[PDB]
Amino acid sequence: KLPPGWEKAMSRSSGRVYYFNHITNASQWERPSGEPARVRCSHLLVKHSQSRRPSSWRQEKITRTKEEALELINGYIQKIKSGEEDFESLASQFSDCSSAKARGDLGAFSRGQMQKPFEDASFALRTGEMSGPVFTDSGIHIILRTE
Ligand SMILES: CC(=O)c1cc[nH]n1
Ligand SMILES: CC(=O)c1cc[nH]n1
Ligand SMILES: CC(=O)c1cc[nH]n1
Ligand SMILES: CC(=O)c1cc[nH]n1
Repeated sequence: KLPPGWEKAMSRSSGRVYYFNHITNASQWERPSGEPARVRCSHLLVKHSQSRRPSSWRQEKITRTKEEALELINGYIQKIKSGEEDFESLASQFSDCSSAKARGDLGAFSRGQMQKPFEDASFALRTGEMSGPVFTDSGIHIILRTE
């Protein structure tokens, strides 16, 4: 029917169908468009107190809770989707991963190299698509597939 991971869902507030991807946590009103050995992705990471390494170039000690990190991620998604900001601009300014200095680019990778949730979300994205929140041992990510 739909591309991998995508399902129809019902909007509580509106009563209209929407589309949800349980691999990427993407959601959208529009029916999705239309696997490679490698993908290239950029990401924005928000760390929290339980991150594998709760420290970053932004903050020597990261003290926010997981719930606070998810709210930050949700806010960044809203700003990107509204057109207020672009993905890589927010990654350069606010990502807790050292890749922030390269607009969040992680380069190209195959299956079997990244943390599995990150990998699975990345390979279910099409070029130009963004994930919803992706949870790993590093923290909470949003992912942009660039190639
Ligand atoms: C160990 C734990 O609760 C957690 C939640 C996210 N990352 N780690
Ligand atoms: C799973 C996780 O990190 C989280 C934080 C808030 N809700 N869920
Ligand atoms: C460039 C950018 O912000 C974006 C978000 C989704 N796809 N691209
Ligand atoms: C393995 C690695 O560096 C990774 C996984 C998700 N993000 N970064």
